[PDB]
Amino acid sequence: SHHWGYGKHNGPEHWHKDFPIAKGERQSPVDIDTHTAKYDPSLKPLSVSYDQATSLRILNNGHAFNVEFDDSQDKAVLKGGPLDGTYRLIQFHFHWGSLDGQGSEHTVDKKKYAAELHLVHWNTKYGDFGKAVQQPDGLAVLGIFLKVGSAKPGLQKVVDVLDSIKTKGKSADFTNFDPRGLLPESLDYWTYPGSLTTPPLLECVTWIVLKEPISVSSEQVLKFRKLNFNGEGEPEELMVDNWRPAQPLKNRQIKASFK
Ligand SMILES: CC(=O)/C(=C/c1cccs1)C(=O)Nc1ccc(S(N)(=O)=O)cc1
Ligand SMILES: [Cl-]
Ligand SMILES: [Zn+2]
Repeated sequence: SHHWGYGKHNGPEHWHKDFPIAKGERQSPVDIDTHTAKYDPSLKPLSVSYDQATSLRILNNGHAFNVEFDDSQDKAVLKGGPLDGTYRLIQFHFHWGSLDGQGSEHTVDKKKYAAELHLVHWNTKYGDFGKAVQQPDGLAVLGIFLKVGSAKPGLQKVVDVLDSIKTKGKSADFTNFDPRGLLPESLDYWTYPGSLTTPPLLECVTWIVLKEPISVSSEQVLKFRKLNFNGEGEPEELMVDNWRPAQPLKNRQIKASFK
């Protein structure tokens, strides 16, 4: 079994030894250079259809926390933009920092945000998530930057349950959560082909990164930083800086949905 994490001893600089694809041709995240991303008129409109989303549970997995959805039917889907066909929402999670000047995985002209939200979707033509991650177009991850300012009211139900999943392996019931409350006003985005940003680092993701960040309060992100990487009863290791740094772009072009 693997023992990867975000520390000096097991952090992103080490991952390549158990996961050689870490040094691959389409790794994530990347720096988005706004002055070399080109507007693409071929991109179709982005369609976020979360009206029927059914959240079930929230889990501390020792790396982040996942809010899990019922993906047994097309209840919450992402379509359009660069995507062919229908991608089903399975979970969302965040990456965040020890301080407000770091935490995001993607950067914008080398700017790091306080955190980044990932809404993870799988291509329904592959029938299940485990099959989809074996395909170069298997997943679509919608990435949203968080900056510290005004509170995000639609985030507070997540903040308030974190006390109940402090340590690795803890879960709580988390029904009737509406992920539409986490979106910014604008769906303007950048898109590029990439990877999972954690082991197993599979090159199966179409990244869609929204240009407009959402604002959350200092108090909201301080509550993320009280989570633990460790299990119950173990020495406390605060769950902070669970982000992978920007990886080489190599032979890829980032496309913008907007002028
Ligand atoms: C157990 C579990 O949670 C997962 C299992 C998998 C099993 C096989 C491939 S993944 C999973 O979904 N991993 C994941 C999802 C999104 C991102 S990211 N930061 O690129 O959005 C990173 C990791
Ligand atoms: Cl900004
Ligand atoms: Zn992620």
